[PDB]
Amino acid sequence: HWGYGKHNGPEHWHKDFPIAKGERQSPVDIDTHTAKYDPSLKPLSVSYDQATSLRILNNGHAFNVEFDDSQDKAVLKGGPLDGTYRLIQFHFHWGSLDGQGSEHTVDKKKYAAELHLVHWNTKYGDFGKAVQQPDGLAVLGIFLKVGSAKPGLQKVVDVLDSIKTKGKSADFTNFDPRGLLPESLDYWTYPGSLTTPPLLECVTWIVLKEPISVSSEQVLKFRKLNFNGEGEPEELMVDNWRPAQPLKNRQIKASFK
Ligand SMILES: NS(=O)(=O)c1ccc(-c2cnc(C(=O)N3CCOCC3)o2)s1
Ligand SMILES: [Zn+2]
Repeated sequence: HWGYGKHNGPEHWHKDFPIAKGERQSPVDIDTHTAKYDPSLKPLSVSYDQATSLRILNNGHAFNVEFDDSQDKAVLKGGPLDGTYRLIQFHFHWGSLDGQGSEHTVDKKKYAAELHLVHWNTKYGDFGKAVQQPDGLAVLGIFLKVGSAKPGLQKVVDVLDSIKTKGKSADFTNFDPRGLLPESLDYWTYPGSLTTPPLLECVTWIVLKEPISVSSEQVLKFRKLNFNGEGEPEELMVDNWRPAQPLKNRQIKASFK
């Protein structure tokens, strides 16, 4: 019953999920002047060359491109992380308009969308166990702005017709997530949470400073998705983002001077 409407949206989540008001909630505003460069942060290691995508799913909140995470095939390492985190899925959050849509903000600036590459700590055996741990997940966040098209996003865009409504899925093999990365891997990092219910406080957030550009046509196709199931009243899947939450007792660290 939670969602993003006037009656079930982020302001309501705390009633079913009291951790919504917790001590390490995401997303947050990234105050670029207050984030501290941390020279002890390792370079980030993104190893996606062996990635195996399987499926794309409209889950009624966003769409997930899911990966085979039954072996170490696509991993995130280094940066603030100890150990090996395996890619399980990626998805996006986006707006009804180019001026909003991202979950994280940068000096209060909202981007048109935000990509989340979700990884789980292999020390915990599977995703389900990992989300119960303070260091269970690493989500790589990448901002999208509207400008030139992102060629590597287009295979995703073109399959969206086939998963228009909640619960629809489609085969989605041989998609290469390296096509969605910016040039630079400079990042901010802080400890936080899933940004949707159950809002578990299990994520090390790694948010890239460099946005990717997508075209107006690409983002328009995101906005044609539906929150509803087939044969239900059409509600466009837009504004599926949670706003910035209080930073509280946390420091955001920068990987770069
Ligand atoms: N916006 S976010 O913070 O990146 C995020 C919010 C919720 C996520 C979630 C929950 N379950 C999964 C998942 O991929 N699985 C694993 C178990 O639940 C169903 C499928 O992802 S990922
Ligand atoms: Zn997300």
